[PDB]
Amino acid sequence: RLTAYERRKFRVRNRIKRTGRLRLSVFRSLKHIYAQIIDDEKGVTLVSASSLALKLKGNKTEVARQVGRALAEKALALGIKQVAFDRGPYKYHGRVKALAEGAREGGLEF
Amino acid sequence: PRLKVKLVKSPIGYPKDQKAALKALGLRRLQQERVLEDTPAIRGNVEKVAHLVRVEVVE
Amino acid sequence: GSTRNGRDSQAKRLGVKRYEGQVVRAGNILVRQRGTRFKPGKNVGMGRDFTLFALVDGVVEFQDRGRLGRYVHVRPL
Amino acid sequence: MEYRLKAYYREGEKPSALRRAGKLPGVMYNRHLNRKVYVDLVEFDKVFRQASIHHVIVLELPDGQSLPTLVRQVNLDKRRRRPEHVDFFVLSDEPVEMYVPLRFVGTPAGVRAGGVLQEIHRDILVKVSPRNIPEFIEVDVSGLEIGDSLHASDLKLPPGVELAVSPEETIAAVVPPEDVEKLAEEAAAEVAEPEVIKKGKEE
Amino acid sequence: MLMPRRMKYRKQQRGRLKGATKGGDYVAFGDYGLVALEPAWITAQQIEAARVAMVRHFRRGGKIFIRIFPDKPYTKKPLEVRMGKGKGNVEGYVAVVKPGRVMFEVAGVTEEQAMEALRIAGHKLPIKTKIVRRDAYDEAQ
RNA sequence: CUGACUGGGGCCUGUAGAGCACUGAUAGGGCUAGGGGGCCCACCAGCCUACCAAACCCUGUCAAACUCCGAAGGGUCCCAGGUGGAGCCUGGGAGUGAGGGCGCGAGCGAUAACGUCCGCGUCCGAGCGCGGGAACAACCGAGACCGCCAGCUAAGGCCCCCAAGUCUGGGCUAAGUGGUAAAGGAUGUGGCGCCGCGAAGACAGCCAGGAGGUUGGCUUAGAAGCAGCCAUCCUUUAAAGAGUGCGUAAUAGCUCACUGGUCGAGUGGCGCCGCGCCGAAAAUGAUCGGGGCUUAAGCCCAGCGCCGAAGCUGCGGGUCUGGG
RNA sequence: CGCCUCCUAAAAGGUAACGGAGGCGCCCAAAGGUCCCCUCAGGCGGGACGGAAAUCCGCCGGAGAGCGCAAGGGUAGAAGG
RNA sequence: CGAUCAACGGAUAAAAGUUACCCCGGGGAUAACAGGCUGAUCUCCCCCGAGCGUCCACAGCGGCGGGGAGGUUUGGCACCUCGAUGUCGGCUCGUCGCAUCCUGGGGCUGAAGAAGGUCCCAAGGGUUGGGCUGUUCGCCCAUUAAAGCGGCACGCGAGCUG
RNA sequence: UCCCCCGUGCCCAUAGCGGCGUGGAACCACCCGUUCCCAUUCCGAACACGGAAGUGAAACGCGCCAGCGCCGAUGGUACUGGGCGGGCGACCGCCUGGGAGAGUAGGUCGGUGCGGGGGA
Ligand SMILES: [Mg+2]
Ligand SMILES: [Mg+2]
Ligand SMILES: [Mg+2]
Ligand SMILES: [Mg+2]
Ligand SMILES: [Mg+2]
Ligand SMILES: [Mg+2]
Ligand SMILES: [Mg+2]
Ligand SMILES: [Mg+2]
Ligand SMILES: [Mg+2]
Ligand SMILES: [Mg+2]
Ligand SMILES: [Mg+2]
Ligand SMILES: [Mg+2]
Ligand SMILES: [Mg+2]
Ligand SMILES: [Mg+2]
Ligand SMILES: [Mg+2]
Ligand SMILES: [Mg+2]
Ligand SMILES: [Mg+2]
Ligand SMILES: [Mg+2]
Ligand SMILES: [Mg+2]
Ligand SMILES: [Mg+2]
Ligand SMILES: [Mg+2]
Ligand SMILES: [Mg+2]
Ligand SMILES: [Mg+2]
Ligand SMILES: [Mg+2]
Ligand SMILES: [Mg+2]
Ligand SMILES: [Mg+2]
Ligand SMILES: [Mg+2]
Ligand SMILES: [Mg+2]
Ligand SMILES: [Mg+2]
Ligand SMILES: [Mg+2]
Ligand SMILES: [Mg+2]
Ligand SMILES: [Mg+2]
Ligand SMILES: [Mg+2]
Ligand SMILES: [Mg+2]
Ligand SMILES: [Mg+2]
Ligand SMILES: [Mg+2]
Ligand SMILES: [Mg+2]
Ligand SMILES: [Mg+2]
Ligand SMILES: [Mg+2]
Ligand SMILES: [Mg+2]
Ligand SMILES: [Mg+2]
Ligand SMILES: [Mg+2]
Ligand SMILES: [Mg+2]
Ligand SMILES: [Mg+2]
Ligand SMILES: [Mg+2]
Ligand SMILES: [Mg+2]
Ligand SMILES: [Mg+2]
Ligand SMILES: [Mg+2]
Ligand SMILES: [Mg+2]
Ligand SMILES: [Mg+2]
Ligand SMILES: [Mg+2]
Ligand SMILES: [Mg+2]
Ligand SMILES: [Mg+2]
Ligand SMILES: [Mg+2]
Ligand SMILES: [Mg+2]
Ligand SMILES: [Mg+2]
Ligand SMILES: [Mg+2]
Ligand SMILES: [Mg+2]
Ligand SMILES: [Mg+2]
Ligand SMILES: [Mg+2]
Ligand SMILES: [Mg+2]
Ligand SMILES: [Mg+2]
Ligand SMILES: [Mg+2]
Ligand SMILES: [Mg+2]
Ligand SMILES: [Mg+2]
Ligand SMILES: [Mg+2]
Ligand SMILES: [Mg+2]
Ligand SMILES: [Mg+2]
Ligand SMILES: [Mg+2]
Ligand SMILES: [Mg+2]
Ligand SMILES: [Mg+2]
Ligand SMILES: [Mg+2]
Ligand SMILES: [Mg+2]
Ligand SMILES: [Mg+2]
Ligand SMILES: [Mg+2]
Ligand SMILES: [Mg+2]
Ligand SMILES: [Mg+2]
Ligand SMILES: [Mg+2]
Ligand SMILES: [Mg+2]
Ligand SMILES: [Mg+2]
Ligand SMILES: [Mg+2]
Ligand SMILES: [Mg+2]
Ligand SMILES: [Mg+2]
Ligand SMILES: [Mg+2]
Ligand SMILES: [Mg+2]
Ligand SMILES: [Mg+2]
Ligand SMILES: [Mg+2]
Ligand SMILES: [Mg+2]
Ligand SMILES: [Mg+2]
Ligand SMILES: [Mg+2]
Ligand SMILES: [Mg+2]
Ligand SMILES: [Mg+2]
Ligand SMILES: [Mg+2]
Ligand SMILES: [Mg+2]
Ligand SMILES: [Mg+2]
Ligand SMILES: [Mg+2]
Ligand SMILES: [Mg+2]
Ligand SMILES: [Mg+2]
Ligand SMILES: [Mg+2]
Ligand SMILES: [Mg+2]
Ligand SMILES: [Mg+2]
Ligand SMILES: [Mg+2]
Ligand SMILES: [Mg+2]
Ligand SMILES: [Mg+2]
Ligand SMILES: [Mg+2]
Ligand SMILES: [Mg+2]
Ligand SMILES: [Mg+2]
Ligand SMILES: [Mg+2]
Ligand SMILES: [Mg+2]
Ligand SMILES: [Mg+2]
Ligand SMILES: [Mg+2]
Ligand SMILES: [Mg+2]
Ligand SMILES: [Mg+2]
Ligand SMILES: [Mg+2]
Ligand SMILES: [Mg+2]
Ligand SMILES: [Mg+2]
Ligand SMILES: [Mg+2]
Ligand SMILES: [Mg+2]
Ligand SMILES: [Mg+2]
Ligand SMILES: [Mg+2]
Ligand SMILES: [Mg+2]
Ligand SMILES: [Mg+2]
Ligand SMILES: [Mg+2]
Ligand SMILES: [Mg+2]
Ligand SMILES: [Mg+2]
Ligand SMILES: [Mg+2]
Ligand SMILES: [Mg+2]
Ligand SMILES: [Mg+2]
Ligand SMILES: [Mg+2]
Ligand SMILES: [Mg+2]
Ligand SMILES: [Mg+2]
Ligand SMILES: [Mg+2]
Ligand SMILES: [Mg+2]
Ligand SMILES: [Mg+2]
Ligand SMILES: [Mg+2]
Ligand SMILES: [Mg+2]
Ligand SMILES: [Mg+2]
Ligand SMILES: [Mg+2]
Ligand SMILES: [Mg+2]
Ligand SMILES: [Mg+2]
Ligand SMILES: [Mg+2]
Ligand SMILES: [Mg+2]
Ligand SMILES: [Mg+2]
Ligand SMILES: [Mg+2]
Ligand SMILES: [Mg+2]
Ligand SMILES: [Mg+2]
Ligand SMILES: [Mg+2]
Ligand SMILES: [Mg+2]
Ligand SMILES: [Mg+2]
Ligand SMILES: [Mg+2]
Ligand SMILES: [Mg+2]
Ligand SMILES: [Mg+2]
Ligand SMILES: [Mg+2]
Ligand SMILES: [Mg+2]
Ligand SMILES: [Mg+2]
Ligand SMILES: [Mg+2]
Ligand SMILES: [Mg+2]
Ligand SMILES: [Mg+2]
Ligand SMILES: [Mg+2]
Ligand SMILES: [Mg+2]
Ligand SMILES: [Mg+2]
Ligand SMILES: [Mg+2]
Ligand SMILES: [Mg+2]
Ligand SMILES: [Mg+2]
Ligand SMILES: [Mg+2]
Ligand SMILES: [Mg+2]
Ligand SMILES: [Mg+2]
Ligand SMILES: [Mg+2]
Ligand SMILES: [Mg+2]
Ligand SMILES: [Mg+2]
Ligand SMILES: [Mg+2]
Ligand SMILES: [Mg+2]
Ligand SMILES: [Mg+2]
Ligand SMILES: [Mg+2]
Ligand SMILES: [Mg+2]
Ligand SMILES: [Mg+2]
Ligand SMILES: [Mg+2]
Ligand SMILES: [Mg+2]
Ligand SMILES: [Mg+2]
Ligand SMILES: [Mg+2]
Ligand SMILES: [Mg+2]
Ligand SMILES: [Mg+2]
Ligand SMILES: [Mg+2]
Ligand SMILES: [Mg+2]
Ligand SMILES: [Mg+2]
Ligand SMILES: [Mg+2]
Ligand SMILES: [Mg+2]
Ligand SMILES: [Mg+2]
Ligand SMILES: [Mg+2]
Ligand SMILES: [Mg+2]
Ligand SMILES: [Mg+2]
Ligand SMILES: [Mg+2]
Ligand SMILES: [Mg+2]
Ligand SMILES: [Mg+2]
Ligand SMILES: [Mg+2]
Ligand SMILES: [Mg+2]
Ligand SMILES: [Mg+2]
Ligand SMILES: [Mg+2]
Ligand SMILES: [Mg+2]
Repeated sequence: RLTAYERRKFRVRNRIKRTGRLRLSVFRSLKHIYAQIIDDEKGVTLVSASSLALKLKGNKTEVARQVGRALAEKALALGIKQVAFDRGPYKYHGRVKALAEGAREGGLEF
Repeated sequence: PRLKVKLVKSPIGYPKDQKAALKALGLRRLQQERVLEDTPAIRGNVEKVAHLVRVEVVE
Repeated sequence: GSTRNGRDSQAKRLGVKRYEGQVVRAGNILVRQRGTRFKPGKNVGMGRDFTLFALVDGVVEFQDRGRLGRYVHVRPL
Repeated sequence: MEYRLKAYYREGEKPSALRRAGKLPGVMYNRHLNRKVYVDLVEFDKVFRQASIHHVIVLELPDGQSLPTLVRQVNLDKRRRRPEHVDFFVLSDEPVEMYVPLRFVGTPAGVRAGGVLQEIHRDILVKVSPRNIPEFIEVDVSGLEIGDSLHASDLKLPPGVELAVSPEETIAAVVPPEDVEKLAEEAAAEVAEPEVIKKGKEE
Repeated sequence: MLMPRRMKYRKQQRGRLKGATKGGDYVAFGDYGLVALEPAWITAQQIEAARVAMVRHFRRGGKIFIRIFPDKPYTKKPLEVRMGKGKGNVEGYVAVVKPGRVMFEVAGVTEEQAMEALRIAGHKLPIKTKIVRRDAYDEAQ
């Protein structure tokens, strides 16, 4: 018996894989926000970034934009440029939208 | 080892693939013996037409 | 005496068109089906009537993923 | 009481060959062992009719052992109605599930009015220790009328033996007999031609 | 007499009668049984004849178990017509019975009472039959 | 060299079989809405149901258009064997587009037709050429280039017709069964087993006893064991049913069942297997092809030998293809 | 008498009969494209008019609902709202 | 864009009947007759033993069901015959089967006698005349030991009738 | 390289239903508010934002139990490719290779990849 959270999750994630891109999946908890870029062909994570690993400050929204500029920064160093955004169960808005835009300024392509 | 295969019973009346099997062994006439190497592909055909043939293992 | 029956339809010649380990070109039809008996996997498109066909030159592979259904793939050569 | 039966170990000998030579193919198993056996069909039958799946049969193996087993499964030849294969389940100190007879003591009041005691279960499934095998379990059916019935719930159990089915299960019943007086209605009871379950704009 | 109260389809293809019974091959309810020795379509008319005969011996007493049921619809073309113009009409119902099935079982009766009704029953049937009583083999299935 | 066929390997499938989880069917039981019925009520609830019966559970089953399962096989692709009146490509010339029998898998029909319609195969067609099957396109054997007064076999045969055994060893059958049929019926005969009852003396025969409650009932017009069923209970017993048959208008009578005397060893009922008996009537004259056959010249088991074709071999020849 | 679905059909494809059963000769300006969100039938319990069945609350419920129309296939990790 | 060109690969833009007044080319590729195969239907005989018969299952009977034989009915199929296999009934002449109508021999009987019933054996011989109708069949009259039932291309038209 | 947790996959119920127990430092969750972004065919329930007083009550994670569900041999059988017999048939046998389904024994209260965070 699935839940709206679970179904919505598959619902967007399934459409992302099919386009074959590297996925910039984003996790957003009550305090923190994590993001890892995954190659689903190997079941393997290639680069990560999280607020909790960066020990970042207060405002969740700016925190997101900063973990975003971070993820890109480590990313372009591995040649990763093209990638696709996994908004998971999270509406593209607020904290998640902010991380996305951070990744963009960083130069990651999407 | 080789296989000495003898056609002792006529293929007239048997399905065509059995008749074809005799042809892969190069058997055309009754009482005719042919000596063939014992590999699986040769033996599969031999075992297909075993009801038409008398086999002996030699050399 | 008469029949209120009598009719039937033209057969549709459905089923798998290319089996696993067979080399196909981009465009080749792989499976003809009513509904998703098989699902498109890597390098496999699906047409408006469920027809699975190859997106790239290569080699067919099937995969039975349980409750996730059966999938057809093409592996680049 | 207790039954014994010589068994023998079999290898590649064909079941076909064995049964024609008068013997009965079988298998021996439990958690630790699994062995192909054969027994004499004529000797086995003599035992089994008394034994059934109720009483422990012990198998004098020619290698010198003597094993304590229950006959767990029997395969019959459906055309000829002759046993063709036996499963011997070798007991051990651990409890085991099994079938234990029911002896419906008493003659039911339903029977004395013309009725028939429909013995649904002539045994009952039960978890119990090998050391605790009852000869049966008694049942008071003398109180039964047409159509009154006893259950697995109404089963009064011997010491150390726990019931292995749902007590909801019915076990015996007393039902009305056949009567030639019912013929008058039964031949004069009207039967209708059969109704087709539909296809199309009918379903 | 016996016939399905309703069915998904009106007419059924004829099929085959190869092999021994799939099941129904062991005593299950009564004390004695009547088992089929050869294959056949036993009609409802025979089953009822056989049944009635058995209750007729018992008079008052016993219980009769019918383990076969006529669900196969039997077709016949109307007299004197030629081949074609569709499938015949359903005219009766049959029980498809293979060698080794119990068709009838009896209960609550002396052994001679049972041997005899099962015998008389047996004459009413289009096949050879064997009478059997419940054994531990039956018990063990 | 890519072919039919064959080996390995992958992928595809929903049949045979089976199963009841879905769609339906389905016998009995349990439990239990709904009604019907019988009590008590009109103050509206209640109680009983050997009544019909939903859903559920149990036991047990059925299905082309049901499937939780699910083969053997089959299709296809890769690598390999496969040099064949194999295969592929381009062109010229056709004929055929009435099939038929048989085997297996189905539908139709009536688990009818030398019936009909499909599938896989086969033969005839075109092998009505040859051997066997009495005779006979398609059952068995076998693919006829020609010649030989040579040899080996195939099916089938080896008493005479009629080529080769009146061949060898073990059994069965007495019906000319063999040499055309079924439900069913039977002290046919042989062979296995299963229970009783018996030298605490059986069975057969020769001998008695077979009784009391009791002409016993829910019972009617007779119902006394012997016209329905819902009775089988005691007693003297050595034994003997409130009765296995004949008898009756009901009885009674004879008798079994059951005990005692006589002799002195077996006796009685189930069942299964082999081979036979009945069931068995149709039209020109009979007949297994004929004669004729009985420890077979019949049937089952196991052998040795021979006979047997245009199959195979030997000798010679022809023609085409291929290699010298 | 053309077309679609199922069975016959012998687990590739194909396969006949005056064999067994049903449907089509339309429809939709959204019942189309896409983005976003949402999950059914049914059962039990609870609720004014309110019923077997309207709408409301809770718990159980993998799909037995739905997908215009026949049937099959498909399908809620949506093709359904 | 104009097709129930729906006989749906759609002969014309445009089309229904009848022939016992008939014809030709073909077919036993296909009906009608007879035969053949089949035997549902038909006739006959069995198995079972509910029940009837005052009593008594079986003198005579046989519920519900089951097994066959025959090849006289009504049919199925389409195998020889369509460069012809003449077709109902009658007459004539028969010959055969036996599931026997009579005559002969029997068993059982609910066989007193006489006379019947029922089954078994038996195909040697016999089995009438007339009214009606095209009739076969059937009904009727008068008799009789009896007034049998079937096969032979529903025997028999190079034998007759029509 | 080991333990716990947060992510995200693979295997596709040996992973599930139920019952009992356990975890809040950390992570996660509920939670505290509805100013702001954003939101309710009504509702800050959802989605969303700003937060950190409390609580592991719900959820989740981790363990335990075989009542249900799920998986499930060995043996034997059905059936069968190919090869042979038998019956008037319905149908029935033998040889060789293949071999279910049911049921029985029994197994199961998940295993594993990658990246993070913490601890030894
Ligand atoms: Mg992986
Ligand atoms: Mg041959
Ligand atoms: Mg041949
Ligand atoms: Mg073959
Ligand atoms: Mg030759
Ligand atoms: Mg040849
Ligand atoms: Mg009509
Ligand atoms: Mg019609
Ligand atoms: Mg049709
Ligand atoms: Mg078709
Ligand atoms: Mg077609
Ligand atoms: Mg079709
Ligand atoms: Mg396919
Ligand atoms: Mg598309
Ligand atoms: Mg589409
Ligand atoms: Mg694979
Ligand atoms: Mg792949
Ligand atoms: Mg409709
Ligand atoms: Mg049929
Ligand atoms: Mg019938
Ligand atoms: Mg029929
Ligand atoms: Mg009508
Ligand atoms: Mg028809
Ligand atoms: Mg019909
Ligand atoms: Mg009928
Ligand atoms: Mg059966
Ligand atoms: Mg009978
Ligand atoms: Mg069972
Ligand atoms: Mg090659
Ligand atoms: Mg090739
Ligand atoms: Mg090839
Ligand atoms: Mg191959
Ligand atoms: Mg089947
Ligand atoms: Mg079902
Ligand atoms: Mg079950
Ligand atoms: Mg079936
Ligand atoms: Mg089917
Ligand atoms: Mg099926
Ligand atoms: Mg396979
Ligand atoms: Mg096929
Ligand atoms: Mg193959
Ligand atoms: Mg293959
Ligand atoms: Mg090659
Ligand atoms: Mg050629
Ligand atoms: Mg050629
Ligand atoms: Mg060449
Ligand atoms: Mg030319
Ligand atoms: Mg042409
Ligand atoms: Mg032609
Ligand atoms: Mg034709
Ligand atoms: Mg044609
Ligand atoms: Mg044809
Ligand atoms: Mg052909
Ligand atoms: Mg012929
Ligand atoms: Mg055969
Ligand atoms: Mg056939
Ligand atoms: Mg068919
Ligand atoms: Mg018949
Ligand atoms: Mg034909
Ligand atoms: Mg035929
Ligand atoms: Mg046929
Ligand atoms: Mg053919
Ligand atoms: Mg020709
Ligand atoms: Mg020939
Ligand atoms: Mg030829
Ligand atoms: Mg000759
Ligand atoms: Mg010949
Ligand atoms: Mg000849
Ligand atoms: Mg010939
Ligand atoms: Mg030649
Ligand atoms: Mg010379
Ligand atoms: Mg010789
Ligand atoms: Mg020979
Ligand atoms: Mg001879
Ligand atoms: Mg001679
Ligand atoms: Mg001799
Ligand atoms: Mg005689
Ligand atoms: Mg003779
Ligand atoms: Mg004779
Ligand atoms: Mg007999
Ligand atoms: Mg006898
Ligand atoms: Mg005998
Ligand atoms: Mg007296
Ligand atoms: Mg006779
Ligand atoms: Mg001898
Ligand atoms: Mg010769
Ligand atoms: Mg030659
Ligand atoms: Mg030469
Ligand atoms: Mg059209
Ligand atoms: Mg098909
Ligand atoms: Mg199919
Ligand atoms: Mg197919
Ligand atoms: Mg194709
Ligand atoms: Mg229509
Ligand atoms: Mg809209
Ligand atoms: Mg839509
Ligand atoms: Mg929209
Ligand atoms: Mg609801
Ligand atoms: Mg409610
Ligand atoms: Mg209300
Ligand atoms: Mg309501
Ligand atoms: Mg649905
Ligand atoms: Mg126009
Ligand atoms: Mg129309
Ligand atoms: Mg036309
Ligand atoms: Mg027209
Ligand atoms: Mg067309
Ligand atoms: Mg025109
Ligand atoms: Mg015009
Ligand atoms: Mg016109
Ligand atoms: Mg005209
Ligand atoms: Mg004319
Ligand atoms: Mg005129
Ligand atoms: Mg005129
Ligand atoms: Mg005139
Ligand atoms: Mg004129
Ligand atoms: Mg004129
Ligand atoms: Mg003229
Ligand atoms: Mg003319
Ligand atoms: Mg003709
Ligand atoms: Mg024609
Ligand atoms: Mg004609
Ligand atoms: Mg005719
Ligand atoms: Mg003729
Ligand atoms: Mg007949
Ligand atoms: Mg006949
Ligand atoms: Mg008879
Ligand atoms: Mg009698
Ligand atoms: Mg009477
Ligand atoms: Mg009498
Ligand atoms: Mg009476
Ligand atoms: Mg009689
Ligand atoms: Mg009658
Ligand atoms: Mg009959
Ligand atoms: Mg008859
Ligand atoms: Mg005739
Ligand atoms: Mg005739
Ligand atoms: Mg006719
Ligand atoms: Mg005729
Ligand atoms: Mg004809
Ligand atoms: Mg004709
Ligand atoms: Mg024809
Ligand atoms: Mg003609
Ligand atoms: Mg002429
Ligand atoms: Mg002429
Ligand atoms: Mg002429
Ligand atoms: Mg002439
Ligand atoms: Mg006579
Ligand atoms: Mg006389
Ligand atoms: Mg007299
Ligand atoms: Mg008198
Ligand atoms: Mg007399
Ligand atoms: Mg007599
Ligand atoms: Mg005479
Ligand atoms: Mg004479
Ligand atoms: Mg005469
Ligand atoms: Mg006159
Ligand atoms: Mg006259
Ligand atoms: Mg007249
Ligand atoms: Mg006149
Ligand atoms: Mg008349
Ligand atoms: Mg007289
Ligand atoms: Mg007269
Ligand atoms: Mg005459
Ligand atoms: Mg005549
Ligand atoms: Mg004539
Ligand atoms: Mg004439
Ligand atoms: Mg004339
Ligand atoms: Mg004339
Ligand atoms: Mg003439
Ligand atoms: Mg003439
Ligand atoms: Mg004349
Ligand atoms: Mg005239
Ligand atoms: Mg996790
Ligand atoms: Mg994981
Ligand atoms: Mg749990
Ligand atoms: Mg706690
Ligand atoms: Mg917990
Ligand atoms: Mg905390
Ligand atoms: Mg704390
Ligand atoms: Mg706070
Ligand atoms: Mg505000
Ligand atoms: Mg603010
Ligand atoms: Mg809130
Ligand atoms: Mg908690
Ligand atoms: Mg969550
Ligand atoms: Mg455990
Ligand atoms: Mg499974
Ligand atoms: Mg299993
Ligand atoms: Mg196995
Ligand atoms: Mg075979
Ligand atoms: Mg078999
Ligand atoms: Mg085998
Ligand atoms: Mg094997
Ligand atoms: Mg299977
Ligand atoms: Mg299994
Ligand atoms: Mg578990
Ligand atoms: Mg890890
Ligand atoms: Mg770590």
